[PDB]
Amino acid sequence: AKMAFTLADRVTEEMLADKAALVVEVVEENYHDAPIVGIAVVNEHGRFFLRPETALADPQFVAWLGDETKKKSMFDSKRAAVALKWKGIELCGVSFDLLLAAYLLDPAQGVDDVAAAAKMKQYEAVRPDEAVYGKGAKRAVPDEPVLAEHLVRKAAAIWELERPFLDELRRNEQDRLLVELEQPLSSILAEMEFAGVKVDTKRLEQMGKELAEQLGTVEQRIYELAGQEFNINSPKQLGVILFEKLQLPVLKKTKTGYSTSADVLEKLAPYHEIVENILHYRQLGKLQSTYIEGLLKVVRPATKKVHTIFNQALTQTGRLSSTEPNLQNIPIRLEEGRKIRQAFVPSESDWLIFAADYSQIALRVLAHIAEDDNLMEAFRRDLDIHTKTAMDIFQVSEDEVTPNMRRQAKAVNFGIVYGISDYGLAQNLNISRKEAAEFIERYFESFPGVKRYMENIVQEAKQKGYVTTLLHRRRYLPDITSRNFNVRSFAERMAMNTPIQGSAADIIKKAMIDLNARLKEERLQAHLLLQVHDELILEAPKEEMERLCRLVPEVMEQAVTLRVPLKVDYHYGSTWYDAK
DNA sequence: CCTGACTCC
DNA sequence: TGGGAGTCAGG
Ligand SMILES: Nc1ccn([C@@H]2O[C@H](COP(=O)(O)OP(=O)(O)OP(=O)(O)O)[C@@H](O)[C@H]2O)c(=O)n1
Ligand SMILES: [Mn+2]
Repeated sequence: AKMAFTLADRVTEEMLADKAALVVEVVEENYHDAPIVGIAVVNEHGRFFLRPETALADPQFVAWLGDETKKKSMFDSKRAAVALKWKGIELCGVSFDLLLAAYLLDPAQGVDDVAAAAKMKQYEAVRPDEAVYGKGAKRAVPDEPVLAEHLVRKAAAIWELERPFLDELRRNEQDRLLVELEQPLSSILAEMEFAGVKVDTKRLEQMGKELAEQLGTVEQRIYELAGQEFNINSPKQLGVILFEKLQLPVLKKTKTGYSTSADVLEKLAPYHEIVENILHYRQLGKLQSTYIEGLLKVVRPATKKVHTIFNQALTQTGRLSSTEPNLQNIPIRLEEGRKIRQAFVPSESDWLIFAADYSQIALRVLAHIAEDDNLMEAFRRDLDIHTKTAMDIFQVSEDEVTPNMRRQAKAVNFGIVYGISDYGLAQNLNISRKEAAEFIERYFESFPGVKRYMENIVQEAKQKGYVTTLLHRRRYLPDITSRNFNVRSFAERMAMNTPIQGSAADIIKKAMIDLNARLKEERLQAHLLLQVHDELILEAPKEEMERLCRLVPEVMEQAVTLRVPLKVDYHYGSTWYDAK
């Protein structure tokens, strides 16, 4: 706890060295259009704090920020890059991101600030953010001297921690994963978040007004069927109605009371007309609260754009998550909800939305990894395995498969390969539990390689204490040797699933990097808007569609070469809804 | 603030 | 008693 630094009133030449740890501090969780409260720079010449009004209106500091040959080490550089974009400033030359480094070394640590990263190497000369800024309503930027010291201590930590973190990544064979995949991706996500997605608020509001009326009609029907008014959105009050007043069978309990999950209620549909109406009500209510109202709340009124934040250092598998708003869970399965997608439109006139999705990429990845002959065969003969399962499940022909049936058969394929039980399967399909068990048996017998892979991957996790993905991402599984059956089982199924979902995540990230480079090298105006796990969404002038119809799927397909091919479907249209 | 509901991959 | 996420209203 002893560290000298300069509290600078102006920018000097020595603050602009070609190598520096840089902190650009943004305290609000949502960094879009959020205040930069201070800057700190640490380099061979010393340690510096600058006020943002000083630094960010200085033409030399702005120049240095934007000079890719001036290298910066940071923590959460995407947060800084995006905040700086909202201030009209370009940040380049980020060569090390401690957040992403810590994330690759162990995603379970939940590293979310520099102090937490520091603890991984027993570096303790830096405070946690929460201790400096406080919590909830008490959250505040502290007095300049305290803030200055905090930002400089963070910068010093990044400075000292870079080499030890790189060394450990290197020992793990994850240095290139960080430097050639996650760090370049961070810059691409920053562009996408800043660009935002344009929303047709006129249409969304009209939808919302019509939905409110429809919701009211269903709400009354429900009260009529119940013989009484009650809060449908309280599973507690609903439970009394269904299971006490109406005396319907109790199929499941939670720790707080009776279950009213969709799975359960669907099973009660033959007992009383009220259950179907409740399900419908809860769907419509979620549309209203989340995809109409919640979405309008986050629309930037002046531009009509929404700006998601893609969390790149959160999930345990290597996936992204999307927040405020989550643009990776916009409805599609039911037509009622799918219409929400009509409100997502191109950011200018005569542009179009272009959507491309990998076909069954998880399962191709698994065919490659397991080297299963049959499954590989199905993808080398390139069939549609989900539809095939559907033909089997509903004892119907190819042309006889309805989009809902395939979706049910897709969940069954995913279920079985990832360790669903006979109980779980029998429930989902309403067959005898013996039938369910026989079906799983027939399944693994039809794909013995997948069978062997899943047995082997579990024993490997027991022995090493972690599993890996195709590009060397890691997940530690300390619970896999637990004496407790449930605990051990959950860990075992993580060993079965994480390597595949995580590998699929590795591949699409690589494709995003490849695609962006091809787009920029052709000076196309087309740019990425969103990633939805196995899908990439772009917008571009209508004139560019032809080029995109070739380039996007080709780049995606070539991102990696597996034993089986990768296949991508694509569509475009005037709205996200129409890109189908 | 947690639980359980709905949404997606 | 398949895996990974976020947001919401209610309590
Ligand atoms: N119930 C589900 C749905 C999806 N996924 C994961 O998310 C991936 C992509 O989702 P999805 O597009 O629905 O799977 P696809 O096989 O590609 O089906 P489709 O071609 O119809 O889009 C899956 O491969 C799987 O790894 C999952 O684990 N469980
Ligand atoms: Mn898909």
